[PDB]
This record gives sequence, C-alpha cells and structure tokens, in this order.
Amino acid sequence: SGFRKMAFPSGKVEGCMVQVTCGTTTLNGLWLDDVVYCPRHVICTSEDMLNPNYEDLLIRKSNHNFLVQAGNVQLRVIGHSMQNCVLKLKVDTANPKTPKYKFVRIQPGQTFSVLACYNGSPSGVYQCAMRPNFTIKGSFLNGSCGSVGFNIDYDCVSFCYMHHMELPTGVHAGTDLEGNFYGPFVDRQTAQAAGTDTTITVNVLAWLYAAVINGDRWFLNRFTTTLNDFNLVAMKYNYEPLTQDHVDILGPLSAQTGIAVLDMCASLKELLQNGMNGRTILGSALLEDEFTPFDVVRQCSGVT
Amino acid sequence: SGFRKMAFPSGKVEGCMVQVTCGTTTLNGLWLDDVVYCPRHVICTSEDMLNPNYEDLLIRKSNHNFLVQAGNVQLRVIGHSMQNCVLKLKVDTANPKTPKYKFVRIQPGQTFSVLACYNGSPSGVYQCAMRPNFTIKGSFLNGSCGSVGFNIDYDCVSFCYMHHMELPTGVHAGTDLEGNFYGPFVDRQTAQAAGTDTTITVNVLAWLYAAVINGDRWFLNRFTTTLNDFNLVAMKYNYEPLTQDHVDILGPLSAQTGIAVLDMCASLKELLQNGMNGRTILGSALLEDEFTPFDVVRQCSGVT
Ligand SMILES: COc1ccc2cncc(NC(=O)Cc3cccc(Cl)c3)c2c1
Ligand SMILES: COc1ccc2cncc(NC(=O)Cc3cccc(Cl)c3)c2c1
Repeated sequence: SGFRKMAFPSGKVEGCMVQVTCGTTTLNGLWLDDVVYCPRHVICTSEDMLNPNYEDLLIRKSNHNFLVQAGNVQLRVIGHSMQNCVLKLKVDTANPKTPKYKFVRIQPGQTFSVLACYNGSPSGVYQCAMRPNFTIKGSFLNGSCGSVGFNIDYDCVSFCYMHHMELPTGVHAGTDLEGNFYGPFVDRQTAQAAGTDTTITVNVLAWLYAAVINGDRWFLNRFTTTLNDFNLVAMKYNYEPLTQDHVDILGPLSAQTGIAVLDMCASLKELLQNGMNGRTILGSALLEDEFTPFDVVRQCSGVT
Repeated sequence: SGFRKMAFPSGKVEGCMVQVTCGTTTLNGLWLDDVVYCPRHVICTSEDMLNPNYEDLLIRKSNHNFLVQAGNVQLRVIGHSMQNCVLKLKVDTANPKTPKYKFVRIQPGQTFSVLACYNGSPSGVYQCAMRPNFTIKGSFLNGSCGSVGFNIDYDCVSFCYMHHMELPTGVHAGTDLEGNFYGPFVDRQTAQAAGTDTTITVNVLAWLYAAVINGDRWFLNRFTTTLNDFNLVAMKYNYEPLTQDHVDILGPLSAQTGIAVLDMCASLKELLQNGMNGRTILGSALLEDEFTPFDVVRQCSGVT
C-alpha cells in the first residue's frame, strides 16, 4: 500500500543530458543518436528576446558557434537545423547511452516525469501533468530550458516535452520534441494568455479509486448519478466533462474495487458540493488530478 | 519558479539494483562493489515469518542457495553474512556501475529519495521523509523489499534506507544500510506500535519560506511571536518543538526573503489556530512537512 506522486526512474534520460552554449546563453540539450535537441532560443540575446527573427538569428550562426558539452567531453557539431522551435545539431558521435526512444505528443490531462537540468547536469525528477490549457505546473529556474519530460514503457523512453519558457504567471510552457509548443505559446518574451484551466475529472476519479484501494473510503456514499447529472456538477466546478471513453478507461479500477464508475462520480459530486469537511484523502485536503487511470493501475499493480 | 516534491535523479542507484532470490522468496538487492545488500527476511518462508530464528535459518543456507541476478547476468556468491537485519552477499564481480557512495543513518525529519523496485527492476522514484516516529509514508507493494532510499551530493550517493516491512497501518518500516531499523521495529510478522507521529515544524517553516519565494504570501501577517509562545501552540497541534538550532538552519531562507524566523512562526501559529480558510499554499490545502530547509534552498537555487 501507499500512494505517492511517483516519477519514472530518470536513468535512461540522464545519459542524454548535454549542455548547449550559443554565444553568451547556456541551456540543456537532449543527445539522442548523433543529434542534440535544444530550445532554439539558445541563439538569442536579451535585446532581441521581445520578438526575435529566429531565421535571421540562426543565419549569423555556424556549426562552430554552438558548443555542445557531454559531462566534460566536447561534441563536434557538423550540422545545424531549426525545426519549429528546436534546434537539431548533428554531432559527429552517436550517444553511446542512447536508450530505445520515441518522440510523442501527449494529450492534455496526460502525465509525465520531468528531469530538471542546469548546465547539462540533472538536479531532480518530478511527476507532473499537461494541464488542459497546455501549461505545466513544474519547478523550473533560469537555465532549466531544454529539460525534458518523458514516459517509460519497459525499455522505451517516449520523450514528450521540452521546457522552453516560464509564463509571467509562474506556470511553464514548452514544446514536443519536434519543436511544436503545446498550447498557443510562442518563444518571445511577451505577455501570453495561459487560458482557463480545468480539473482533469477522469484523473480525480482514478485517484478516488486509488484511495479506495489504499484504505481511504470515508468519501463513499449510498448515492449514484447519471453521466448527464454528473456533467452539470462538473461544469459548475470547472471540471472536464466526463465521456463514456473516460468511463471505459476507468473499467479496470472499477473491476478491482467493485465500485461502478457512476457510483464513484456520485462520491465526487458530493466532495465537490460539500468539500472535504476538514478531512483528507490519500494525505491530501484537495482533489488531485495528476494521476491518470494508467498511473493508478501501474502504482497499485507494480509494473517495472 | 514552481515548487515540486522533487526526488534526486535515480540513475546512479538503478545501476546497483539487483534481484535476490532465496528459496521461494524474491526481493531487491543493492550491488555496491563486490557485495550485495538485501533484507535478511529473504531466507524466510511464510510459516516461520511470525518469529524467525534468523541465525538458525541462515545456517541451513549456503552461498549457492542465494541467487543474485543483475538484469540478466547471474552473479557468483562467494560469501554470505548477516549484519543486524541485512545479508551481505560477497559476489566475485565488483559492480562496474558502482557510484561514489556512503552509508549514512539519517535523523528523523530528514528527507530522501526512494527508488521503488520489483525483481531488481526499478519502477519509480519519489521523495519522502523519515517521520519523527521513524516510519516512512512510501508507496510499496509485495516485492518492494530491498528498495533503497538515498540522497545525492555532487557525485556521491548516501544510501540511508532499505525497505523491509509494511506495518498493518499501511506505513513502512526499514533499516539503514548496516541493517539497523529506524525505530523500534523488528523483522517479524507481528503487530507493532508505530508510535505517535508529530509534524516536522522546521520543514513546515521551510515550506512557508518556499511559498513566499514563489509568490504565495496571503498567510503573512502583522504579528510576531517568541520561541516559547510558538512552542506552546506547536505542542497543542502535535508539532515538533522549535529550537534555536532550527531557527539557525532557517537563517539562509530568512535572509533571502527578509522575513524573521519568529515572524514566520507567527504566520504558522495563525495557520494552525485558524486553518487555511479554504485557501492553498503552493497548491496544497494542508501544511507540508516533507521539505527540509536544505531541500527548499536546493530547489530555489538550482544545485545540480
Ligand atoms: C530569469 O528567471 C527565470 C526563472 C525561471 C525560469 C523557468 N523557466 C524558464 C525560464 N526562462 C525563460 O523562459 C527564458 C525565455 C524567455 C522568453 C521566451 C522564451 Cl522561449 C524563453 C526561467 C527564467
Ligand atoms: C503482501 O502484501 C504486501 C503489500 C505491500 C508491502 C509493502 N512493503 C512490504 C511488504 N511485505 C513485508 O513487509 C513482508 C514482511 C513481513 C513481516 C516482516 C518483514 Cl521484515 C517483512 C508488502 C507486502
């Protein structure tokens, strides 16, 4: 038993973390095979950060201008390209520690592990979620740019996120590994609307199943509800609307506990309308939405 | 900005995770140099788990009975010894991936990262704290025995915890790497008193400093307090008594924010006497005590 905000082991990812220096700026790069991926804002200076002409800024750059360092050994840059908002630097050596990897674009509400890095050195790892508004609530400081988010299935690392920017609101915005930002965000030091963020309902329901599995049952009740009635309650409390696909994904947890998904919806409806009344669920005084149904299954079954 | 329950990168630790099989039982081992450390309850069977005679059970065992597996390759056991509640199996090969390591016994209130493993395979990593009552609130399933807790300074892994047991209350008990349990716990399937657990006050104060550093200031007030007055409040709310040593350790965070430790104590006194009033601090509706002053400094400064 026990329920923690568990991240994937970062080992396979530490072996890809490099330091990228361009001009006066240093950020993190992801060395996979003979390519180093990093945020394109490495070619920028403070003056041009308000609205940079990335194509023009990259033109004044040659392979020898980009300095890629892997721990201590210098990598030789033989090619440079800009793919959306990332630079792909072809290096003459393939990373001996490259794991089996995929570049995947996650959906909002999905979770992943983040390995925060500074100067190519990892400092920590935390599990987080792609918010419905495409922001992430991470922990990032200056120099954390280039830190990646990922998921791990058996031996394959699916890279899903690269950190680029911190919004004035303190939340974080970044891209997939092909350079496409999640959300409407652009790599300019300009004020940007993060958007209205909602609560990932299916994740809160999955965490309620995780609570029952781990002994917390006080929130269970003699009531049930329909998808329609629950969705009216969810709309009032800024929760993502529940669909039959969400109910289907909660099938495994519903079968393990023997609690129908609409009976768990009725418990969540009561928790929303009445609050926690000073109590806790899994050590928390608020409803948690950063555990997908898959995360709860993995943690309560012990998939390695 | 941002404040997460960040764990150390698990890379250096994954390279030491082995699988130990003895008889019908399988648990995790820590392969450092030519020794594999694991919980001694690997030599037990269900019948003798109520009160095992470990000395007698180990006598019926020879080096060839212990099966140590590192990923896929089998290790050759040339020596076996029992040190308190851990077995030290001398293997003929030194772990090529052994990091610079220390075996340290942490104090209650200290934090560490845990790499949960099953069959020698890591599954996740989470940051947690040694509770004042010497239990840990981890996430462990059957087969998680042998999973270690650690801290990392530069390149040195300080191993501080080895998981042995889950108490009937769902909390976890384990040992240091010399086989000494933290707390009064023994490796027997017997009901054991976990003890009264208190809230690590200096950690809650450190997290309040982390809240101010990251924009959350609603809890700050026009009041101050003495060590004595604050300690009366802490006693009523089952918080660890604050000492001048705790105040001294909060010196760096007090200097960064410019908020005197006794003014932050007065804010905590109000939060305890009045609750959060439905609000949150760093995304939480309760007072957090699993971030030491060092953790807050590391996370808000970016030590790699
Ligand atoms: C300067 O202080 C910080 C603190 C925390 C930080 C956390 N994440 C990122 C940082 N910097 C940037 O976002 C730099 C930047 C600016 C505009 C557009 C783009 Cl793509 C990048 C951070 C800086
Ligand atoms: C059998 O199910 C579980 C579930 C979660 C579990 C989480 N941690 C540990 C487990 N097992 C034990 O503690 C085995 C045991 C028993 C008595 C004394 C000692 Cl030293 C060891 C777990 C078992």
